[PDB]
Amino acid sequence: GSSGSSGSEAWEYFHLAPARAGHHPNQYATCRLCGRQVSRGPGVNVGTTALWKHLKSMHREELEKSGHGQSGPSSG
Ligand SMILES: [Zn+2]
Repeated sequence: GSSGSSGSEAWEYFHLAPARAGHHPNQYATCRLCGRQVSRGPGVNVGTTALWKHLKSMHREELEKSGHGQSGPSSG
C-alpha cells in the first residue's frame, strides 16, 4: 500500500514471480517491457522505484513517449 512516497506506476512494467522455492516470494521483478529481471532488496522504496531507473535506462523513450512527464511533484 501507499505508506510513504508515491509513484509505484513503474510496477506496471514489471511482474513479481512466485517463490516456488525456499526463499520467500517477491524477491525479483520481471520487466513486462523487455523481460529482464530487476531485483530490489532492502531500502528501495525511496521515491524513484528501482524499476523507474531501468525504465529510464533503456525504456527512456517509452516513458517520454507515454503520458508520463515528471514523476516527482513534491520531490527534487
Ligand atoms: Zn525492461
